[PDB]
Amino acid sequence: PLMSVGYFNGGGDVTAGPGGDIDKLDVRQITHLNYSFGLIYNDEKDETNAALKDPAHLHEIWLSPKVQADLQKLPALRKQNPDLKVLLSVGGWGARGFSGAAATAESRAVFIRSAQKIIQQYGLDGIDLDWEFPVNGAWGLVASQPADRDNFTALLKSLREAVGEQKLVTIAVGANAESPKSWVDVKAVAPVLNYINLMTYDMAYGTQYFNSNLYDSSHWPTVAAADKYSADFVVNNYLAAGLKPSQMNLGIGFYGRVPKRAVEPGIDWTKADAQNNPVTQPYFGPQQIALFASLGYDLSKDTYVKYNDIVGKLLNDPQKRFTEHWDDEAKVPWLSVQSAEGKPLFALSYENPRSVAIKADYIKAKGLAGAMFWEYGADDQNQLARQLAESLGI
Repeated sequence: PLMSVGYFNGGGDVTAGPGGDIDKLDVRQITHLNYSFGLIYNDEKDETNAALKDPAHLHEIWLSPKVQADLQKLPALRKQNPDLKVLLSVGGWGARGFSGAAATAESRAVFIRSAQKIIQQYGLDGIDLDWEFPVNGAWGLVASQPADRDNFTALLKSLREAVGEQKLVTIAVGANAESPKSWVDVKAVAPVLNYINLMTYDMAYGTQYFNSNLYDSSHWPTVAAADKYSADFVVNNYLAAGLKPSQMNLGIGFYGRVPKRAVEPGIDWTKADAQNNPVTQPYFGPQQIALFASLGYDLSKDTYVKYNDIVGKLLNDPQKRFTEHWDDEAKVPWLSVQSAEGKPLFALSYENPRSVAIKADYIKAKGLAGAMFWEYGADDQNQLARQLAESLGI
C-alpha cells in the first residue's frame, strides 16, 4: 500500500511564514502527517531566537506555544482519519542545533530523552528529523562538521533503540548529489528508519529555471553542470547509494519559485575567477521586481510562492500579468511575465494537478513507497493533496 505524507507547517518556518489553523485542517487524503516544526536548544553563536539560547536545556527539543497548542488538538484530527499516523518534524530549513545535539553520546541521550517525553505526552506515532544539512551546514547557514555524518547515524540508531519498534522514525534528505555521497550514510541508516522522504524540489537556483522538474527540458536548459537537477536524477542518485525504492517517498512542493537566474548572474564554479565571469545574465529589470513587490514578494529576500497564491494572486490577476505555460519535457507548468518590449520572460515553475498526477504516475511506475508534500498551508482547499490521493490510489 502506498503512502502520502503531508507536512503541516503549524509552527512557522523561515521560508513560508506564520502557521495555519489546525481546526480547519482536512486530513482524510493522507496516511501520515508531519507536524512541523520542533526546534533544538543550541549554543550556535548566530542563533537569533532567544527561546533556544537557554544553556540549561541545551540539546533538548523546544516546542513553541503554537506548536504546543496545536499538538493538544490531535485527537480531533484522528476523528477524521483513524488510521492516520502523526509525527513531529524537528528541524527545517535554517534550524540550528543538530550538529551539537548529535555530537556526543551525552548530547544524543539528552535529545533522545526529550523526544520521548514529547511523544509520550502528545500521543504521537513517531518523530521525523529534518537536518538541513549535516557536514555541509546548508552552505554555512547552520553549524556543521565532518563528524556530522557518522554522528547522525549514531543518533538515529540510539533513537530507534529508545523509541522501540512500533513508533515511527523517519528523515528528510536533500536533492544535492553530494548528500548520499558524503552528508548522510544511506546504507547505514535505512535499516533503522521506516522510510526516508526525498526533498525533490528547490532546484530553481544557479543557472536552472525549474524548481521541481521531473525530467530535464531542452526548452529551458540549465547551463552549469553543477546546477543541473531533476526529480528523476535525485531519485536515481539515492538508488545508486543503496536506498531501496520501497523505503523512499518522492517529495512534491505545492509551491513555485522565481529562479535566481532571473535576478542574479549565474556562475559556473568550475571556471577560473568564476565569481566575476558569469555564464548567464539576469533578465528581470526593476519593473518586474516592482510587479512582484506589489503582490507582497521581495525578491531580494525570498523567491517562494505558494500554490494558493499562484492561483489566487497570479493566475487570477485582474491585470492578467502572468501567463500559464506547460513544459512537456520537464512535466511542470510555469508562468511568464511581459518584458518592457512585449516578450514573455520565465517567472516561475510550480506544480498543478496535471504535474502532480504525472509524479503520482512516476511513483507507481518506479515502485517508490509514496509521496511526501510540502505543505498543507500552501495548497488551495486541498486541491493538490486530493489529486495526489486520487492518482496514487489511496
